[PDB]
Order: sequence, then structure tokens, then C-alpha cells
Amino acid sequence: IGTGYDLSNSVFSPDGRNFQVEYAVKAVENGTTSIGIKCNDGVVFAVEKLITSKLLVPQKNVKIQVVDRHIGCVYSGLIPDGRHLVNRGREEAASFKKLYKTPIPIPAFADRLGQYVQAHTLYNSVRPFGVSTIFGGVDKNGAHLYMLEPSGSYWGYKGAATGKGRQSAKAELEKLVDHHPEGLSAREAVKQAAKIIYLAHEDNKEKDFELEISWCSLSETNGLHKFVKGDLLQEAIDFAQKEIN
Amino acid sequence: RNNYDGDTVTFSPTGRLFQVEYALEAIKQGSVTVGLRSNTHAVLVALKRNADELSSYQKKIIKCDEHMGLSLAGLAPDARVLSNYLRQQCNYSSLVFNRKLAVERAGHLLCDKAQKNTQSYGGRPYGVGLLIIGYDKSGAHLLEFQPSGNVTELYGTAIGARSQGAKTYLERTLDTFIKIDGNPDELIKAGVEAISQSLRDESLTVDNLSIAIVGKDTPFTIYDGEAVAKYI
Amino acid sequence: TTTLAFRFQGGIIVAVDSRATAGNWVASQTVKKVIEINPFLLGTMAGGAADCQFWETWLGSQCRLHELREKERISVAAASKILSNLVYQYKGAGLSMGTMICGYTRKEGPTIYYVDSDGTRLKGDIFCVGSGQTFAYGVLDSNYKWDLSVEDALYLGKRSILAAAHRDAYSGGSVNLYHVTEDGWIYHGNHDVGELFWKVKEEEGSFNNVIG
Amino acid sequence: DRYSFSLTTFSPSGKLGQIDYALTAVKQGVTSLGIKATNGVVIATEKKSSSPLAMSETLSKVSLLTPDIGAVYSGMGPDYRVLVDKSRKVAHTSYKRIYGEYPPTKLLVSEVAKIMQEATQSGGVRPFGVSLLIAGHDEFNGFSLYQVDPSGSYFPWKATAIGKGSVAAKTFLEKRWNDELELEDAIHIALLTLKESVEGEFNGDTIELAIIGDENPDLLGYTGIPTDKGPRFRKLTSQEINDRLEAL
Amino acid sequence: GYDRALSIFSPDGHIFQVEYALEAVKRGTCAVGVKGKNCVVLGCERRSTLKLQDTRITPSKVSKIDSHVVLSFSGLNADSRILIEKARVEAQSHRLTLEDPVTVEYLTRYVAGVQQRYTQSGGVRPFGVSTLIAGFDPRDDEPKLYQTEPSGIYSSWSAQTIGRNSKTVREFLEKNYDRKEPPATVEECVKLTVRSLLEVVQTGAKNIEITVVKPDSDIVALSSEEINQYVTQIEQEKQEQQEQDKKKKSNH
Amino acid sequence: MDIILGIRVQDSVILASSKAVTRGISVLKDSDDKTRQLSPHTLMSFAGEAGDTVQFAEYIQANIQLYSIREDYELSPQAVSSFVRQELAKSIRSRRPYQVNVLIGGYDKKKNKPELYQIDYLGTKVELPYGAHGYSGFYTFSLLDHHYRPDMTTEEGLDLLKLCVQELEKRMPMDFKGVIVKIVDKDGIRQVDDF
Amino acid sequence: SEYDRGVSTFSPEGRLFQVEYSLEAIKLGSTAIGIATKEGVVLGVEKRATSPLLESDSIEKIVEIDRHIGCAMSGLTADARSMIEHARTAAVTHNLYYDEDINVESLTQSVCDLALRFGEGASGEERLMSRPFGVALLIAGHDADDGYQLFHAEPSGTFYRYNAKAIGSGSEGAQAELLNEWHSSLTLKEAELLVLKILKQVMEEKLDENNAQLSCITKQDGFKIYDNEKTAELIKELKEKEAAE
Amino acid sequence: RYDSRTTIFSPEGRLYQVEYALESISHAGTAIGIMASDGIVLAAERKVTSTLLEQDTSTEKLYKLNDKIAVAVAGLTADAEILINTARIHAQNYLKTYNEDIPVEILVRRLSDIKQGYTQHGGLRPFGVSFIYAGYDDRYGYQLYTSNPSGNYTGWKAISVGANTSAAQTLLQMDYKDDMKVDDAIELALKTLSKTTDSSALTYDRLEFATIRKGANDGEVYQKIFKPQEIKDILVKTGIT
Repeated sequence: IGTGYDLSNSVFSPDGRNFQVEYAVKAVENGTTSIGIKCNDGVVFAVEKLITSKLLVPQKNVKIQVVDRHIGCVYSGLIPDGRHLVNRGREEAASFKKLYKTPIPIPAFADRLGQYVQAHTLYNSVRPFGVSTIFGGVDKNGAHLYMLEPSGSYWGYKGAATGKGRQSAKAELEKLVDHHPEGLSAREAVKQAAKIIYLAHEDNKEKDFELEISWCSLSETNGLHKFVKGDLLQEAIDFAQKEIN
Repeated sequence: RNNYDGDTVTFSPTGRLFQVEYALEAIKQGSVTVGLRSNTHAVLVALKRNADELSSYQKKIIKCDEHMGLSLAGLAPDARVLSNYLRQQCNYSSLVFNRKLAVERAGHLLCDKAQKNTQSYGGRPYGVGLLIIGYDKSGAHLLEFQPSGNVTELYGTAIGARSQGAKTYLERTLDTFIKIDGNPDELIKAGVEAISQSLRDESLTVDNLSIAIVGKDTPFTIYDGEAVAKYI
Repeated sequence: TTTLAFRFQGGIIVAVDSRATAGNWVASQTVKKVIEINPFLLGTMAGGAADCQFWETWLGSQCRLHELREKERISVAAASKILSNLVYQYKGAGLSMGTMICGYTRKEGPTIYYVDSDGTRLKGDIFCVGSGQTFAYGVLDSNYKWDLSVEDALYLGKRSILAAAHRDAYSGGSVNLYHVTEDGWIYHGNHDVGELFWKVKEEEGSFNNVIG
Repeated sequence: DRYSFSLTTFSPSGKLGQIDYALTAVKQGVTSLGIKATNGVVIATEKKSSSPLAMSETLSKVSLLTPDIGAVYSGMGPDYRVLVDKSRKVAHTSYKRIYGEYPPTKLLVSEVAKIMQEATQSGGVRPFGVSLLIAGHDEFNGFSLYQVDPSGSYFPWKATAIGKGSVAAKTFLEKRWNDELELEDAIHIALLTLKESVEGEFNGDTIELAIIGDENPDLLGYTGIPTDKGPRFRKLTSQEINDRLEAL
Repeated sequence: GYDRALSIFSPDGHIFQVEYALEAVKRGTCAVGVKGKNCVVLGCERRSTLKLQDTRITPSKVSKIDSHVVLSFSGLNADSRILIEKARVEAQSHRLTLEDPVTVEYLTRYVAGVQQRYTQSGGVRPFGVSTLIAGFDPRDDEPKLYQTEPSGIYSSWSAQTIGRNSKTVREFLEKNYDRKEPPATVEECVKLTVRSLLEVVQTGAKNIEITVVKPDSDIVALSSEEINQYVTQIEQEKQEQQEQDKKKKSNH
Repeated sequence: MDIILGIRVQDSVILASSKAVTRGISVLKDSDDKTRQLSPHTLMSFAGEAGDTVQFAEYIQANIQLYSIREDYELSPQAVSSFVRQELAKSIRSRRPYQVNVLIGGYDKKKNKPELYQIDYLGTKVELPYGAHGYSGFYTFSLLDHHYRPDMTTEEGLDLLKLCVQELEKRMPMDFKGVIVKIVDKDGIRQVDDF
Repeated sequence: SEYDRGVSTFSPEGRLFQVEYSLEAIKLGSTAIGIATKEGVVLGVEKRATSPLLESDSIEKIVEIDRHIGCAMSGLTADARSMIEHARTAAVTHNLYYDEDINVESLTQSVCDLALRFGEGASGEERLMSRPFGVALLIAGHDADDGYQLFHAEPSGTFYRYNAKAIGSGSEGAQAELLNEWHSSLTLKEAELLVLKILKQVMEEKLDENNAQLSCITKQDGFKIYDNEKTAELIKELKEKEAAE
Repeated sequence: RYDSRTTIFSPEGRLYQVEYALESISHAGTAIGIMASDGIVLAAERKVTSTLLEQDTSTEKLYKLNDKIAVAVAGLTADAEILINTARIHAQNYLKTYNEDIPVEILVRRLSDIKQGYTQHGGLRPFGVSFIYAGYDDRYGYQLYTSNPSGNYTGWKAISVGANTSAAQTLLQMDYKDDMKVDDAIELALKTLSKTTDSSALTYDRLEFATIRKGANDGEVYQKIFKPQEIKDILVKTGIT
């Protein structure tokens, strides 16, 4: 290409895009599949953490990380780079709690995270972010699901998807609008999340995966986010394997 | 193009940076270490290097704490800035909270610190891998820290020159050393076998071995000379 | 505290007490009140105990740094003047200083400077510093001779501690003698005031109030 | 080439490329002009609507820096607005505590100049896109007119012009200028000169013309003081311009 | 290249900024230092072109650093200005803190320190000036002569030429100079310094500046009459020697 | 305690300063230098507040020496006296003071007249040929000027000064341990013994 | 290209070329040799002479860093000036804090910690010194807790302990010769004549003391820099010994 | 090329940047200050002109920095403004501090350090300006210096800068009478100004002039920038008008 236009983030192309921001989106694509599914009483987050060798320890490396005790966030792309947006995110979260003596509303968080990505494109001495971030929880207004782009664009979603196997996920999410125009209830959506990631793992097939599911649900996790583990997760695993077959 | 071979603030068409990629190279030219762990112990075995036979060999084990410690493979200048930082955090946790810093928790602080230099246009980015051991409330853990900042919890891993044979020792014997607990002797012997294969066109010597061990019963101690000519 | 010092032809005699007093209680009866700045320079500890100790060793860091940088032995004048600058900055912080820097070098003869925490550098030949510096002046000034022998110069500083110790309320302990030659301070031993007082009472015919 | 990829180095024939481009940026603007007389000063400009629907009546391109001193520009539109902002602030500071009433014309020009100069000084800064005209009236040097260049130099003038039609306006002003003109006479020169530039749209709706003459206690907002001096600056309305525009 | 900043060396170990600084020295006026045993005579070329150009108010090429240490210089004259004031403020400040006379060995070391600090940094460039700094202290009757370099190197030389066409003067100086007995005569030290500077001026003794430093804080600037007296005596001996050499030829 | 005296004669300025320094109830030495030469033909006698005299004297001496050396010709007593005064005037408006009164007695070569200035601790430069500060000026404003003959010489001024000193010891409970008299002339500065 | 311009750009080795070039600066510098024995460490140096006017005995190249610490050096004196002034402060500050000798190993750490600055800022290290250091030092002293220790402070990496190490132009040939001639049976006197034996071989000038300077670290003696007469004597014993064998 | 920052050096051991500032002078007006024992004249030439240019009630290349010292300008005018203001501020510091007027040698010396400072430090331009300083101090009397764009000063009895310096200089040193007079300075300056300038009839509205005198209204120095009609009188004597 040349003539600027990607060589810095300040400079703009005559087309209406920035080709340096396009290679950041390519980095989200390369990362491991994450989905989030909005519900009429919660949110479910799932992630594919692939297993490359059996030298890893199972259920110990994940892309699910919590913010407060009731906002779940999960990231795809460059792994330490998604961690960092959560680490600053966590700092932003705390400030709001101290000052207003209230838990953060999810759309409030939504404004604040995307201001960090945007600051990293106003300066040619700051590399943008290259991570999408699926997020949401339960608050004052009930459950909300969002996703944020490494452009610094964000919008609300009923079903969201990102990563390498996102081509399958997107399709299963659509089947769901039709199947349930409530976007599915939060209990049955933990099982729906597992089945989705399995069709997505057909696009990564040459390797094994580890599935982590978490949730936050109004009255089936009690307004709080907690990790789906135990006999819960194994039921989710059994449903997925059955219906894929 | 490779207009990106200079910019660390500007994405390469693949979605990487070349600088982060070259940093993996640095590890390859770097000196070999093999990690491994069990529930009640963790061991680092590292190769000392020399430039001649009037050299008294490079420390590859730095004591970070009396219960945590690290080894290196790659750039020694970059290894120094991060070692400083790392001791400052473990002492902080013992000062304010009378607390041991978890292996996993330490690693997340180091992560932000790698990516800060990636975000910036100022100072060198990192180019050393650290194999980290500790023993906290959650038993012994083994992290592989990368100069990207990616931190990976394994049962055994290796970085440095010709490190692909250490992964092959560890894969085969993965389960042997999960079953051994309470025997520091066994875990030490397993790294030594490991790093013979890793190396090619070299042999181990007494004073090339530096084995660093911490567990639940074993204090943080470094064995040299006659304390490592028992496992060669 | 009674510390005193005086130049003579054969060098500088620095005689000190050992008594530390805090309140109407005695804090210690052993404390050397000479700080050894380097093997050519002696300073003294009177005023604040803490101040004199830290800043004189710090003074020692400057002395050592000077020899390393230029490879010339520091002047007596160079050291005092530098402690004059240093104490002024920390003026208004409750600082204290009541130190005499003494040394005798081949380029300046015997020299003694008084340093005070108010930024004062005072030239003299005879100085006394402390609470009981006054008693130290009375005896010492009147028996002062520039032409004086080492054995006798020693005797004179000793006796300045003994009369000063006796009539003051904050002094005594023991008598620590140092003589600075061109080759630095030489220790001349520790003489307890208690026993010492009695042999000197007889010899001189002085201190006519007690008979033992 | 490199003498305006950098601001450090100069052309060997003098001056940065940036300054010569900053003048090109002036001419890409509307046309503005000023004529000094001995009982007045007229300042006149055109305003491109640049849409049938654009309202240029709502923002005029003749703006009081202080009540006795107005200014125009020729050159970039965004660059003018911040520059005007800084004119109002510095003026109070610099002389409305030294003299307790608004500055001399002369003084404010030397201030403005330093700001233009500082953006010609170093790399990673660009010149301003305009050359301004500052006209005003004080009692210490009388009526004055000036042109303030984005190079960081300023020149006083009797009449001058700048903008797209500058080169045509300048020869015109030479011919019609006399030793004594009236304020009315200078308004009658000012309309003709600017009309050479744009014709087929000339009316006082699209052409803004205004004067610096004598006080207006009517734009002062108070009366009853024997020493009061109201705004030397005065705006003619659309209707008043038409009365002069007929008079040609 | 490796000439883009001071944060890059060339693979020889050189930094081209410093190497072009050494060529800079050669641009401006020449300086000669020549030690005796009770003196150091520090002499320098004074540049004059036009009659208009004064030698009253015009900037001297010898600057008094203190009352016992002097500095003459070679390089860019504009560059050397910042260097001249700095060295004098430091000179006084030594005496403020310590209360001691200005040590020569300290003085060069600090002054070359100013130059070094810029070289160490990349955001600022050092001066292209090399100096001669000659002096005595009241505690020494053994003379010291120092040099600085635009890198941040300090050196000691018995005798030295730097600046405009140093090279030819440099070999002349070697032969005459003895380290056995450096010129014990004060007048002969000045005379040698006049012969050395004679080579580079072409014709001149209003363009020769001689200044003399002796112990215990005695500094002099030598009037124009005295510089002209040397030339008459020095031409008489050079010519005389030359006539004689041609007589040795006649004899055989 | 701590006096400084000044007389301007028509060819010299004669400054005197006490040899006595008292901190506590103790006279520390009967020989103390309490006057410093700013340059070789301008002399500052100084007296004032505890240990400020020492810090301030060396600070002022160093600055005048720098400017004399910088210009390459010693500054006038007129340049010198504003500068010292201006340091003091800043200090009382700063967060750290110096309250040191001083006299500048220079021989001005620039116009060939001796010059005695009186500079206050407050920081007030006024020219007076009989100036004096602290508790001295309470006795010698009147003694100098009674006997003062409108033309003066070095000889005349010294006997009158000695006399002044002889009054001070008598009517103050003080001891100055004599005074050193340093004479400022066109041949530089010299020490001459007196009562 | 964009690899030798910048301190924040690595190349395909995963290294800086800023760091590389500074090694070649030391090789420019004059030959300096240090040889450890258990009797004291002996620090020898080379100086050069190209003029009869150059006084080389009136400026230093072996320097005292404390009262039992000495250093030899090679490379630029500019880079050396910063390094030794620094190293003077570290030992001095130690005596302040503890009132004990500085240990040999810890002095080495401080010198390599300065060395690290090549750029402008970094997180965990403020950088104010904007180039590589084109100087190394051999650092020799005595602690009591080991013995006599001899180290090479590297400006380009971390520090390597040696038992004998040569630096400078003639470093290459000296290193081979020390392997075959450093032994633990060799007394204080032998240590001196060994350094001069290697020293001449790679000198392009005759063995004389106006181009040489030995020193020793004997704790008993303090750090002693030698006289000229002692060295002159020893050139003569060296030649008489080798004349006969 | 060397052009990027002023932190570099060309192979002459100078900088190309300094050469570029040099050349800036030789496209501006011509400037001449001739010193005499009886007064110093400063003269500058205008580098723009029109008949609708105000230049009869103003000057632009002539500033008094204190009532005893004056300067002339040659170079770009945009560069000039900043450094004039700083010299004048430095003068009033001198006046405030020492209770007297600054020496000529320092005032110039400061200004010279400041120009060099922008070369020395940063990637910030050198300022391509040459100023002629004509001053008085009661230490070396009248003093004429000029300041280089490189930032050094050299004393004088006459100097020319600006355009065609070489041409001007030869002409000035030829007709320099050794005692000199302020009246002859004034006379010489017009003659020399004429031949460099590209007009054949030099005129007063094309002239800036200041003469400095202590030789009439003694014991005090009075510096006078001439008014246009007076400039006309001196032109009539040189026979130009």
C-alpha cells in the first residue's frame, strides 16, 4: 500500500477505514473461539481453550475472568493483550464502587472500556488493542450482553461470537433466535453454550479442547456470577456430545 | 513488507509484531532449563554456560524469595529488570498482607509489564522466557512466562536451546512424577535425564548443573558441587 | 557533656568525657564521644547524640569520596566547610551540632574548626563544646602553653576533664585520650574518672573538699 | 522538499516551504481588505455561503476582538476561530489592568505576532492557515490598520488586501487611494474593489462591510458618564450596505 | 547510518559526530602549550582580517578561568562561549563549598565531564571544541598542562598543538622540547611558543597572543610591544642558522 | 553584641569590625574574622544574626568575585552595593530569611572617589559616610559627626575611630576584644592595628 | 536499516545491534589483563605512545574504586568516566550503611545495572543515558567471605566471573595463553612476570614501562598501584629468565 | 543529508543548518553600522515597499532596547521579534539588579549563547539573524559589535551585513577616516547603502536611521531614531536627492 494510511493510526485512508485496524481484527480471528448468549434472565459465557499438548493442567488455563462478583468478561485474540484490557477494566470497576456506593451497571462499564481502546488510536506511539471482548451480567435493568471490537466500536447483542471457530457459532446463535424469541432461558443456555463450542471445534480439529463455562443469573446464580464447574459442567458436556452425534 | 520490522507500535499484516516474534528467537539462542513439578515439590534444572575454562560459569538460578525462585533462558539484561520487579512484588505481599504471593497471581503482574513495553515506543521489549516455581497454599505450581506476557501453568515445560527434547522426556514420564510425592530425590533425577536429551553435541558436567528445589517439606535450597554429583 | 580540644606544637590533644545524661538519669557511662571520621580526622559528639553520629560518618563518606576522586588527602578546612553547608540545609528541623573537627596535616599545620548547626564555621586554637564547656575553658586557658611536651599536654587535657567532670552535673564516666599527630589519631587509653580523681587530688594538692 | 518536511532547515534562497504554503492557504480563502482614511477605517469581506441553505448571516466573518478593534481573515476557516479566542483573553490580561480599559491597536498586534512566530519555530507544529487584518482605533497613534502574517511578522499598512483576489485588489487600491479620504469615500472604494472579485451575487446580504470610526454609546450599553467612549467598532446591517451599494 | 544519533556507534567503535568534531577543531584558530619548569606559556593565534576589527573590546582568545588557571581554546568560537562561562562559574563554586584554591586536575576533569554528559545523552550534542588548560596552584611549583577532547576524554601532554594546521608545528615542537629539561628560562619558553605560532600565522605579532602563567597566582597578558620584540630576535637567529648551513656546504 | 563601624575619608574608606563572637554566654574566641574582601579593592564588613553572618558572607563574596572575574575588570562599589541589598530584599519575602547588615567600603576607580554605603539587614541601600548598624550607630552617629571636619584624611579618621571604640567599651557591658581596622584605598586593602 | 536505528527494535537474532557494536569498542581500546591467584590479583595494562610529548604516566588507566578494590579498563574514557564515578559512589555508600567492606560480587552488579541504560525510559528502569557503554572494566577485590575474586563487568550482558581474563585489542591471543599458563600453584611474583610476558606479544611496541602499569590487590597492603622503578626492574628479570631457557 | 535534527554534524565539523541560516541574511535588506568617536550611526534598508505601505510613521528594523543601546536588523523579520524582546528584558534585569545599564559585551554575549543553545540542544532551528549592536558603556566608551547567526560576536569600528556584505565591506574600509566623525558616518552610510540597493535614487521613506550622540548634550547619552524629513536633509548633502 504505502503513502501512510496504516503506517500510523492518526493518518486516514480515502476509503473510510484504517488498514492497521484491519490487521488487529485479523488477530481476533486467529485467537480461540469465545461465545456469549443473552437470555431473558441471565448471560452464559463459554470459551474454547485448546489443548496443544497434555503437559497442560486441565481446568487451570481459561479465558474466563471476573470483574466485581457479577460482571463476566471473556476475551479472544492475543492472549496477554486480552488479559490487560480486563486488568485495567478491573481498576475502572473499583473506582465507580468507591465513589457511588453501588455496583456498576453493565452499560456504564460498556462506555468506560471502549474509551481505553480509543485512547490507543489517538497516538502513533501507542499500538491499538487487537482483542474483542464479550461481556455482560445482571444489573438494575436485568441482563444485558455486549461485545467490544478492537476498532473501538461496540454494540449490544442477543448472541455474540468471536475467534477462529466463530463461523459455526454465528449459525447456532441464529437457529436460537428462531427457536426461542426469548434468546433461551438461562438454565438451558449452559447446555446450549456447550453444543455450540463443539461445532466450532470442528474447525479446529487436529487437537483437543477444554471447555470452560461460567454464568451469572438473576435467581439461578442469585445476581452474582459464579463459575460452572462440578456436576453442572459434566451435564453440559453430555448434552453437547449427544446432539452432535 | 516488512515495513513493520522497525515498528512495535504498528501491526504487521499477520496480526502479530515481528518484534515479539524475534523475542522467541532470543530464547532459542538462550540457555536451556527444564521445569517440572508435582503436588508437594517443584524443581528447576538449568545449564550453566561458560565462554572458556577460566570462567566460573553464569548463575542461571536467581533466588527471588525463600519459597519462590526462577530460572532464565534468553536475554540477561531483560532478565535483570524483571527479576527486580518480581522480588519487589513478593516482599510487598509479605509486608502488608503477611501472605505468600501465589505463583499464578505474580505472573499476571508480569503480564501487564511485558505488554506495557509493546504498547510504548520507549525502552526494549523483552526477549527472555522465565521458568517460575513456587510453593504456596495451592501446592507447587510451574508457570512458563513468555516475553509476550502469556503465562501457562503446566506439569512440565522447558525453554532455551534445544528444548524440544525436554518436552519429549516430560510427555512420556508425565504420570510417573504425579504419583511421586514427598521424595525430593526422585524429582531432581527426572530433570537431569531430561536435559541430557535436550542437549546435543554437549555432555553434562558437575558444575554445569544448578538444581533449585522448593516444596512442602523441602525449604528453598540451591544444590551445587557435591550435592549435584549425586544425581549426575 | 564536656568535650574540649587544643592545639600544641606536637599535635592536637582531644580529651573527652564518656558520660551520657538524659534527664536527671544517666543514659550511659560508656559512650565514646569521639567519632573517628577517618584515620587523620577526629570529630566530637556533643549536642544531639543522633545528629553528631550520622553526619560525621556521612562526613566520612565525603572524605572517602574525595580521596578516591582526586587522590589527594582532604584539607581540615575542606571537611569543616562542607559540614557547614550540610547543617544549614537541615536548619529549622530540630538539628543539632556541637562538633570540633581536628587534624594536623603537612600543608596547613594543626587546625581546629568549630562547626555549629546555625551554619557557623569558627576558627580558633582552643575550643570547648558542650554544656560544661565553660569549666573546660577556665583551667585549660590558664595553664595553656604552645611550647609543651606530649606527656604534659596529655596531662593538661586530662586535668581539664577531671575538674570539669567534678563540678558539672552532666559529666564524668571516663577520660578518653586521643592525640592527633601527622599520621592521625593515636589512642592513649581510657582512664576512669572515679579512681583517677583520687591519685590527681594528692599529686597536685587540689580538690580540697573530700579526703577520699 | 526537505525544507517543509522539517522546519529546522531553510531553503538556500531563504524561508521555509511551510511559510510559502501558508500564503497559498491564505489565497484559498474569501477576499478581505482594509482602507485607512484620516477620519475612519473601513474593513470589508465577502462570505461564501457554500450551500443555498447555509446561513452565513448567523456567523459573520467580522468579529470584534475587543470593542474598539475588529479583525477579519483570509485563509482557513477553523484556524481563525481559536486564534480570535486567544485575542480576547490576552487583551484583558495584557492591558486591562495596566490601563484598565482595552489596549492600543499597536500593542495587540505585537502580542498576536509572537503566537504565529512560535508555530514557525519548531517541528511537530504547523503555521496557522490565515493572514489576518487588524484594524482599530486608539488615541495614542490614532487610526491604524495592519496585516499579520502567519510567518510571525506583521506590517502596518495604509491599505492592503489579501485573499484570492489580492493581486487584482492591490493595483486597484493604488489608483483610487488619495492623501485625504473620508470614511464614506473609503466605503465607496471598498465595495468596488471587492466586487471585482465576485460579481453575480454582490448584495449586502452576501457582502459584509463595517467601519471603525467614532464611538457609539448605543453599543456601549450605558450613558451618563462625561468621559465614556463607546465601541469605535460599528457594524452596518444588511440594509445600510445596500444604501452605500446603490451610491456607486 | 550510525551518524544519525549519538545512540549509535559504527562497528569500528567510533561515533561519526566525534570524528567530524575532530575536523571541527582544525577550522578555528591554533593553540600551543609549552611547559617550562617555573612556567607554562599558553599562546594562541588571534584572528584579525580588517583594520576595523579591534583588539580592545573584541573577544580575547585567552579567558581567565581563575587567577592562577587559564584556558585558551580551539574549535568553533560560538560553541566555546557556553563552555567558557560554565568553567568559570564552576571555578568559583569549588571555592564556595570547600574554601580551597582551584585544583587543575579537578578542573579538567569536570570540564571534560560537561562534554561527556552531552555525548552520553542522545537528545543534545556536545561542543566541537578541544581546549588547552594550563596552570599552577599555590601548593605546587610543578607545572600541569591539560587537554580536553570533544568526546569526553581528558589527557595530559608535556607540550601540544591543536587547531589550524597543527601538524607541521607538532613535529617542530617535539625536537626542541626536551623532557630532560623543559625550558627553565621563562623568556625562552615564550620565545619557543612564538616560533611555533610563527608557522601558522604567516606574518604576524599582532595576530600572536601570548599569555604567561607562573606560580602563586601570577597571571599576565603580554602587550603587543613585547610580542614584536621576540620576532626580531627570532628572525635574526633563524636566518643566521640558515646562512651557516650553506657555509658548511662551502667548506666541503 | 556584634558591631560594625564605618567612616569615609576623602581618599579611603575605613571599616572596622569586632573580633568577638558569642554563642550562648560563651565568648568562643578572642580572635575571629568577621570581615571579608569581596574583591581586592572592595571590602565588606558584616555583623548580624547567629551563623547567618557566616553563610551570607561567603555567599556574597563568591558572587562579587564571579562578576569581577567575568567582566574581567572589578565592578564598581555602586554595582556591588545594589546587588547585596537585593538578595536581602528577596529573602524577607521568601520562606527563608537572612538578616545580616553590612557596609560596603570600596574605592571606586570609575570616577575616583572613596564610597561608603550603609546596607540594612532589612535590605535598604542608602549612601551615608558615617553609617553603622546594631547598637554601634546609637553612639557613633553623633561621635563621628561632632568631630567631623568637612575634609578628611586617613590619619585624621583613624584617631577619631579609636576614640569611638574607647566610648563603646565604657557604655556597653560588652567586650569587642578590640577591633581590626582594614583600610580600603587605591592601592588595595590592608590591615592596620588600633585599639 | 530500521534495525540499527532504534533501541526499541530487535532483529531476527532477538537482539539489539546497539549492544553488539559496543563490544567492538572495547577491542579498539588498548590491551588489559587481569590474572587472579590466591595471593592477590594482579591488574596489568597497556598504554600507547606515538609521540614523545605524550605523558602517559600522568593520567590513569588503573584506578582505585575503594581501599582494597581496583579496576583495570578498556574502551572509551568517556564511557569509563561515568562508570567509575558511579562505582566510587557504590563502595562509599556501603561503608555508610553497614560500616563494613563492600563485597566483590555486589560491586559488579551495580556497574552492569548502569550498563543496562541504552535508551530513554522503560518500566522498572528509568534511562537517562542514551547510548551503549563502549567500556568494560575488570573488577578485582577481596571479600572475606570468599577470597580474592576477579570479575568482568560486561556492558552488554550480565557479568561473568573469571580466574583470568583479557580485554582489548590483544585480548584474543592472551586468552589462549592464559589457559595454558594460569594455575593455582603460582605465587604473587610469578603473577607479575606472567602479565608482562603476554603483554609484549600483542604490543606493537617494545616492552617498557611508559606503555605499562601493573598493580595488585593484596588486602594486607590495601590496593597498591606500583611505582615506575619496580616495573622497569621486572622487564629486566623477564628477559634474563627467558634468555637463559 | 544532515537536516533532521541540529544534534548532528556535517563533515566540515559545522552543520549545514548553520549554512542555511547564513544564506537567510543575504536575501534580506542591507545593514550598516559605522562607529566614530563622536557617535555611532545605525542604518537599515527596507525589503518591502509600497506607496500604500505605512513606513513614514513607523520603523521595523530599528528598536531601542534601552535608552543608551540600539539595534538594526538584517534577516527574516519573523525570526527577529522573539530575540529583541529577550535582549530588552535582559537589559531591564541589569538595570533592576546592578542599578546601572548593561555593558555591550555581555548583552550581545547572552544573546549569542541563546542562538547557540537552539543549535546545541534539541531539533529546533538556528535563528538566521544578524543584529548590529551600537552601545555605550563607560568602561570601553562607544562599542560596535555584531552578532553572527552561529552565535558569536566580534568587535568593530565599521561592519556591514545583509545583502552583498563583501561588496559593502571593501567600500566602507576604503573611505574610513581614522579619527572619524558622526557626521562622516552619516554621510558614508548613505553612499554605501546606494550602490548595494537596486534602486538608483535612495530615498528616506526607504531609509531607517538612528544616530547616537553624547558629543552634543554631553554628560548623558541621547539616542535618536531620525524622523523622515531629517533623513531627507542628509540625503540632499550626499547629493542623492
